[PDB]
Amino acid sequence: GYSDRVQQITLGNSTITTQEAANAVVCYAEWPEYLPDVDASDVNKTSKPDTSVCRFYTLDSKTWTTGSKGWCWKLPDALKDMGVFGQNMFFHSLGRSGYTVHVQCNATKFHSGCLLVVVIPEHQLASHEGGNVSVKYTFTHPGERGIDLSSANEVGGPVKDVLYNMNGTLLGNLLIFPHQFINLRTNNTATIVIPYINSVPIDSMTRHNNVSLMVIPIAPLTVPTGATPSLPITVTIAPMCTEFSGIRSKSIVPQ
Amino acid sequence: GYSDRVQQITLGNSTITTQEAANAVVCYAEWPEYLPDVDASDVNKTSKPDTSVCRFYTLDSKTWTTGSKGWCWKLPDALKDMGVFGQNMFFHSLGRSGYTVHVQCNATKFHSGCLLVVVIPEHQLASHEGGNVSVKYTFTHPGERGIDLSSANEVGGPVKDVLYNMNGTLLGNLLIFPHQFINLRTNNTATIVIPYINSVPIDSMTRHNNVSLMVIPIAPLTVPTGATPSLPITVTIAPMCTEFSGIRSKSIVPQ
Amino acid sequence: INYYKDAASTSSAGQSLSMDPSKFTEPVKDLMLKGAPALN
Amino acid sequence: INYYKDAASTSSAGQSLSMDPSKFTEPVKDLMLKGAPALN
Amino acid sequence: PDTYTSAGFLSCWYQTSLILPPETTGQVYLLSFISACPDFKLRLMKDTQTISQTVALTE
Amino acid sequence: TVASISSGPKHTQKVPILTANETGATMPVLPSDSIETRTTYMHFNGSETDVECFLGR
Amino acid sequence: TVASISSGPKHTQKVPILTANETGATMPVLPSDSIETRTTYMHFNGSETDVECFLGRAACVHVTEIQNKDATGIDNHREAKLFNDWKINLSSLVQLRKKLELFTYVRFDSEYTILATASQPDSANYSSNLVVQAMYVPPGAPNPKEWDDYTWQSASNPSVFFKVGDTSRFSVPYVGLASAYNCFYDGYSHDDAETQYGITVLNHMGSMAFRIVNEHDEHKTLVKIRVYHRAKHVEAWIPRAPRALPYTSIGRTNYPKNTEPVIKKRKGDIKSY
Amino acid sequence: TKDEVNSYLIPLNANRQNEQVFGTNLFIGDGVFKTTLLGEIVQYYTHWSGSLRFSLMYT
Ligand SMILES: Cc1cc(CCCOc2c(C)cc(-c3noc(C(F)(F)F)n3)cc2C)on1
Repeated sequence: GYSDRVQQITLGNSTITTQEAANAVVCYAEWPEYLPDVDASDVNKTSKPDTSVCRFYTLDSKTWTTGSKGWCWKLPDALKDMGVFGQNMFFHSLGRSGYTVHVQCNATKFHSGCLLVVVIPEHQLASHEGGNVSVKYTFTHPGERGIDLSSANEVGGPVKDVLYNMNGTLLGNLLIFPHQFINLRTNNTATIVIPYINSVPIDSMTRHNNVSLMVIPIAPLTVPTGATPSLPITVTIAPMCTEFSGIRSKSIVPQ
Repeated sequence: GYSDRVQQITLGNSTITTQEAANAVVCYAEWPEYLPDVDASDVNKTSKPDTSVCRFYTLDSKTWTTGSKGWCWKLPDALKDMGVFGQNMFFHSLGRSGYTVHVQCNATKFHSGCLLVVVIPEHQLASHEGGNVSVKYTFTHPGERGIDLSSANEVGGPVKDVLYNMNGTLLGNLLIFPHQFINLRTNNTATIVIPYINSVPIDSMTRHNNVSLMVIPIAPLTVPTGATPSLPITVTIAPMCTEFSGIRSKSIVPQ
Repeated sequence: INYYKDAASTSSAGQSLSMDPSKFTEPVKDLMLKGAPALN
Repeated sequence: INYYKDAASTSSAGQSLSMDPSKFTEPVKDLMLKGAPALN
Repeated sequence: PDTYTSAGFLSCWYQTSLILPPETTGQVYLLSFISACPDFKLRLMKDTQTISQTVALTE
Repeated sequence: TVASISSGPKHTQKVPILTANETGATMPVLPSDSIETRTTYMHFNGSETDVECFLGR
Repeated sequence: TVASISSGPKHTQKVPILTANETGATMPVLPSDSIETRTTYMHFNGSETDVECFLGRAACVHVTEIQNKDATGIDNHREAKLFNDWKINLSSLVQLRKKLELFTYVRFDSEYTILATASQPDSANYSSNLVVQAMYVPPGAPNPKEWDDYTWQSASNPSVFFKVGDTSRFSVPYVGLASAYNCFYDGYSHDDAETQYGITVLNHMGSMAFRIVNEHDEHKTLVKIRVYHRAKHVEAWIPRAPRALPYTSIGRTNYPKNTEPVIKKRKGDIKSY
Repeated sequence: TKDEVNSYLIPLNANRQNEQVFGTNLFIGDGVFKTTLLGEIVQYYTHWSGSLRFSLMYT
């Protein structure tokens, strides 16, 4: 009696269960793996903390209301302060990792709503100022909090129009990227396994965000008559096949 | 032309060289090793950061003067703030490790002096107050700075009489413990490899110090006519076969 | 002959007859031969 | 060696060494496999 | 209970939150259970602090 | 006798830690069913908890 | 087994008696390395210096007292010594303590011998035949409060009943929680700024209560109890510097202030014989 | 204030986020565990070791 709906994911000393899943997506059908010799350039022996960093970290919950526009997190940024994973991030010159993203949101058979959960490799954001204005470091490194698409523009920050994916492309085409939907009537969780995707073997984990995770309401939230007009959304992420290289002083980053 | 005097020790991305060594001591003739299944109790899969923690960390240099009594460091305490090793120490409930201790002190063929470098397993210190007074946590956790045997007693602290090894035993018998001498006329470095020694497979690394390292002047420092009446002593320690278990919140310790 | 069921109740073990002082007398990394210069 | 004629006078029995908790832990009619849905 | 020998802590939190359906009100409860794994070992038999008496019982 | 087997990551349709206690059964769930474990041995028989020993003094 | 081999004149490049003690090693130099020797045999095995033998004899580890007297009106039986207890430890009496502390870790089975002797300091028409009850009270077991508590039922705690003037004997298996007992412990029970330091937090073996089963006689009887310990099936690790200064407390390595010099001072020169 | 069926009921509250449901140290020979079958039997011995099985049933 095994179902696409019931699943368990165990990484390190952390386990996740869901009784209302919709299968799981493995980006471009590729499971994360360590860096093979044939592709390596950096000559340093790498460090593989394994279970101390390859475990689930739960971010702060977001509140989905009738007016929510969506949220955007960036990796590895979002976990920059998570236990040993975070520490290794700043103590090493280079690093590479994959992840298992698990977005949670339950309601009742009376509610309705549909969230789009998508992973976008190299999600280079646009400046709301147009022209040739840049987007300052801090604004693409929100950390665990993430970027709230319904928040107002701010000097040095990115444009936050859900309709244009924060980058001049249409929302409807976000589906070309590995994604999954959390359709309250069907779902309650979305799971995406992300393999390391980059044009280099390994890379700086502080100055470059490999992918960004977006949770975007498409069909708006609807609650039954007289019910609390909101639902919480929780994001849990676990790094996997994490490798660190070039250990040293420990970066000091903007702000 | 290989000599007992010339040596190189490479751990992680750190290397040490010495052209005036006196062989090296391996405590009780046992090289450090990881914890084997047959001896394990704790069921958690352990974390082995390897090269990110098994590397040489150099403590702050001490100044050997004509009146120095000696110094005492405790492990893993002395490295509690050293890079990733330190972090892992506080983020895990349990841990186990071995070390390579390298004490340095050079002079000239005109100087004279003899330091005793010894490793003492379970070096339970005594309270200068006698009776049944205890020695408070902070005083046996000096960290990288270590305990200066020529400093004055302090409330809650340990007795610091070099003659009585801070524990009611005579200095001359410290040689029953794995040791080495740095006799300026012969030496300039001392090297001791310490295997994990304990009555339990793995243990808390914050509430228990497995061994303490002592550098004690026996034959006092002597400098040539009109020379600076002091010499620096440097201690470099590298953990090896380090294992961490039971990852969690991260301890908050006294002071 | 042992009269009791538990091991703890038996009498003394009898000489270990192992005796290897070297782990305390010669805990050095590089073997040192008696007669050969200690520091080469 | 037993010094007395009756069984009651002998010493303790020694570990049963059976040990089967299932008659208390899993007294269910239909076998339940660990990992398979408890209620199918 | 001995400090050096402490086992740690157990806690439970809301991952998302409890959602009740329409026409439903109040409190729902959780029942908690405890048992040992086949892992379990117990030794050095002794008297318990869970029973006592001041005088011998009579019929 | 092993106390715990070696067990690594997991991502299955087989959920050993989800049960239904109303059945009246206590499923024999082990640590290796919910966390990554290493191999360890019992080094223990349970002699002292045998009813013969329990009431035998 | 030869004690010394035959060795004659010598004139070599091989100098066995020149070493470098800074290496930390004690080269096994023999008499035949520096003088001309003849052949001799050991005729010796070293049985008596085996750790099994060294710690293998009974040593008094505790002396306590209890007394048989009318309990009527006594509000604190424990204080009145109607019964007494011993917080089990092997570092109260120094002779055995120094021996054990020659090592860092030690593992063994224990054989206990309890001797009880009576005494009647004041007027008594006879010496009574008292029976002592020694009960082991492990951590967590209910402690006796009155000499005739329900606790002395000892349904699960082990205990012996023997006559005063007689002796009690039994052995106990290695009961340490770890693989060996710690003679020293450079640590605490937890990361706390005020908590105790040393093996004091490790050696929590409960205690054993003693009492006299008999009701009181007209006179009062003082019973002194001595506990002896003998280790068997011994294992010892990490030898250390022997204790030099006197002890001051159970468990701690503390030594008294203004203690006297332990190393003898020469009645003369460094050249004196 | 007294032993009740209610001491076995762990309350859960609707629409609470992040919050804590319950907590307890793991001295199985005392506290909440003291009266359970496990705690009861465990108290007949001085030493324990092994893994514990803690379950939660939603009602
Ligand atoms: C170090 C070190 C090692 C030890 C071993 C202490 C053993 O503790 C005991 C003692 C002293 C006596 C008994 C005992 N069993 O029965 C009796 C009775 F006869 F005294 F009741 N005493 C049981 C244990 C576990 O204590 N400190």
